[PDB]
Amino acid sequence: PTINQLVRKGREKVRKKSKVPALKGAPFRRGVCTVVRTVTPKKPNSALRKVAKVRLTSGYEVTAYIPGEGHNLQEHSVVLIRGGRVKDLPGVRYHIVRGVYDAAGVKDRKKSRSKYGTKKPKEA
Amino acid sequence: MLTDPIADMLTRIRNATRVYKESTDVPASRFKEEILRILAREGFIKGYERVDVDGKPYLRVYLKYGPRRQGPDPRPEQVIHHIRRISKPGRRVYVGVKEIPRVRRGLGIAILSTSKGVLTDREARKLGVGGELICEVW
RNA sequence: UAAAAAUGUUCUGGAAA
RNA sequence: UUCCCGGGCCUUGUACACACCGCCCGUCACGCCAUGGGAGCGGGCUCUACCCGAAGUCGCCGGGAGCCUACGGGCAGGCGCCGAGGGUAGGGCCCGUGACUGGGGCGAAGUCGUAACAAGGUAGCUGUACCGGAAGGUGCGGCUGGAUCACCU
RNA sequence: AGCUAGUUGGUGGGGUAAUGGCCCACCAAGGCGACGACGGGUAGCCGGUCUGAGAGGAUGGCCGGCCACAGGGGCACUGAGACACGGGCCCCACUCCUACGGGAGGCAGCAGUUAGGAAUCUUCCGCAAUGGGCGCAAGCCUGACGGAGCGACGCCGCUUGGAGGAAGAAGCCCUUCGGGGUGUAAACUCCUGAACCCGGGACGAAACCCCCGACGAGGGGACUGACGGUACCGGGGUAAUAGCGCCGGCCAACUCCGUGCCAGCAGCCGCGGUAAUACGGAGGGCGCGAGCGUUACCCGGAUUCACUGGGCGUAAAGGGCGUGUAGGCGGCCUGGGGCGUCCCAUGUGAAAGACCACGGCUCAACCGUGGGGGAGCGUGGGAUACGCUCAGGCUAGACGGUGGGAGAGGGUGGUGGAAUUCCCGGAGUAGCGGUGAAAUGCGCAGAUACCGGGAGGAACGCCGAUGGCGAAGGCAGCCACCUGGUCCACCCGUGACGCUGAGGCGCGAAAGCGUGGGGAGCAAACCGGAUUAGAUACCCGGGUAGUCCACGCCCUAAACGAUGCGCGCUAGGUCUCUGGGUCUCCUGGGGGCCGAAGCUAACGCGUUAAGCGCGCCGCCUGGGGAGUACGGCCGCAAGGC
Repeated sequence: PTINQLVRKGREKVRKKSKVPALKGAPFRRGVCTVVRTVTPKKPNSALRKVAKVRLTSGYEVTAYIPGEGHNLQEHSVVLIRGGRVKDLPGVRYHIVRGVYDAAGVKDRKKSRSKYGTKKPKEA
Repeated sequence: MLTDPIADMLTRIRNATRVYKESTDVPASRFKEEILRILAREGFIKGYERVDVDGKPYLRVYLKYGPRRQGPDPRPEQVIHHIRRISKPGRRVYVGVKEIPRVRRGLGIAILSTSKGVLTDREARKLGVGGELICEVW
């Protein structure tokens, strides 16, 4: 563009879109599950991913994913939602923080327990 | 109607050296002589001279090159490797003596117009003056 | 430049290398 | 040696490369998500007009009617302008909603055909126009990002 | 996208500390806006802070400056100052008392509660210090402030031990069952001694005040410590915490078992379907450590909005084309001005922060002292190359003159022949037509084929193209009139009059729309016949709109060179159209092909640039969603922008 055109119109700034609204700026957000189901993954994959549709405090109702093997959540359990989408589950854009509120930790978890809200076990 | 007499001249010089011509003509204008006079003093050209092309006043620039080379493509290297117009009429450029650029870490010359005449970066620097930044050459 | 010539459909999802 | 089957060499087109037993288009059916329209309803903000109009400052008056007086005055009082706020009516912007409805994205193995990619078996694409389950067909015009031999420059 | 009545100006008043339509009479019609008024959304601004090579981008918490507010809203009083946070009046909402007529309050002060939230502290001690108000002073008040408390929330420092100690215990893990690994690790032996224990124990505090001297200068004296019996020093003194992430690639780190597209992992590519360094455990390893990971947001990387520092022939990207408004840009010589620009001096640029040097807490973090930068902007003085401006001059750009040229450029009116169809008249008879093959269809009510005549509509064969004209769309028989563009020669005139161009205006194939006319051929739709699994197609027979004209609309396209306009510069070869020549060939304008240099991802482009430069405009910013929706403007509609 000629300088005269830049003077007249100038460059336009980016303006990035939040990959995680519904959180409304917070790191996490609380919510209540209105349905804890089991969805089938995207294409290359096959499985029964455990996901729950959560009614957020921030006035949003979205579906989040339940990490780890086996959970204890049922309709009406209160959970703490967190950034993080799951590639297979289309529409699933947030994870459930394990080990906060009604979301128990992952029983018998020995590695990276911090990520699955499970306490360091006593040495037998 | 030549929107920019100077850039034109810089380009004539450029387009010519690129085909290894011996000399090139250019419409004459005092301010232009100043530029050439500098490229002359600085060694980029062999020199200029006022000539006459079919009734009108032109300047004839004598181009300079290096020696023929070995291998494929013996074409000699240019003395005027680069010669770009800095300030254009589309957007002028002026610099304070403290903002005068250094062309090619020294092996390059910058030409500027000042109240004290058309001088090189080096001179202007040793004169405490700034001005319009005509072009840079190396 | 000018330029004729064929009735007849379709092959599940991943992965080869 | 035209044709059918398999195969050599060159060339041509290609959206194929799991390499035509390839690729791939659109409707229909099911699920999810977001979104437009929709009798309209519920809000938020905001503009106009008019009605009632607190406190208060500022103008009258202060008299058939008080209190003070440093007796030219002053205070309390009464009238008015303005005025927060309500109120009635009608606009403007925005948001949320609404039976029903349009199309859209996405979703391991659904139904129908086969439009396109190789004169893809009617060269293709294209503006428009009419038509048809659907891809699309046809009309008019346009483009080459299409066209063997010969053959003309 | 238009906004404005106290609106814009004036005159005289009111008002104020003071200017002012701040307010009020009266008069005038103005004021503002694409240089973005008005409106909507969001937001306290700055010093600074984070990031960044920088230019930038993001941000505005703590500290410092300014502004604004004190439950919501209005108002005035007192006063040097407030239209006043712990003053007042009034209305409102809500909280509480009431003897029901009126009363009381406002933590966005300190601390604490509750609600909301992912989440953010003690109803601490002291006025000892600094600072403030009042007081002659003594001194009083001070939730400012100085401190302590709680929270790994952050940064800095410290500890969980040090030296010995096996061709190397056990246990666990692998294993080519020899052995390898954890591993000097442990044990064990010496050694130091975080904590804790006893003892001593601050700096911060010297002035107000008293005394000699004048209650001045100067000298002397006394009181005063919240933190705290804390820091710190001395002596004594026990081996005294370790976790979190990760190990398919990017990215440092691999093996066994379990699992079998399950369970699960996943920042991106992707792992898992019975030999998984990718899931889960284990052994092992790597990284970091009182922390380590996760999520969220900002800068970076992202020259991925490109000023520095990008692009548009085919990748996303040249507007369908003109004409032109604002705007941007501007050939050669000379002089005045000195606005831009540049230089010197000077004022400002608070402090803190940042940087640098040196110090103080044992270091560091913190912290003090000093030092050096600095654009901007004000002022005075100066320069004049370039830009600008004024003036004079110039002819190389551009325009005009005169004489010529080519052309399907445009508009209007005429008019010519070939052919198709229908009609009339001849003549003639059994089929014609159509296809891959046929059938529908036309025909013995006389078709097809043939001759003559007529009517009517549309398009113009050969010439004819590697052609020409036009800004584009586009233009083709011939003739006449009306009219545009353009090229050459002579170099005659003017004297920079130029280039581009957001909007605006005009033009704009085909299809389509309106009124009227016209209708031969062709032909969407439509009807038949075939074909086929079907056949709303392709092939065949029919056929309406339409195709044609007038006037008015519509405004799209593969409106294409998918290549905006103008100017200068950078080998040639060859064919061709058109003009001039001292017409071997040269020179100007145009159309093609091949190719120097250069350019390009490549294909290719290459004096008809996609090369090298300058000016101006338009446009691009991953793929879908989608040229869709909503809004607006246009349109009769279809639709268009």
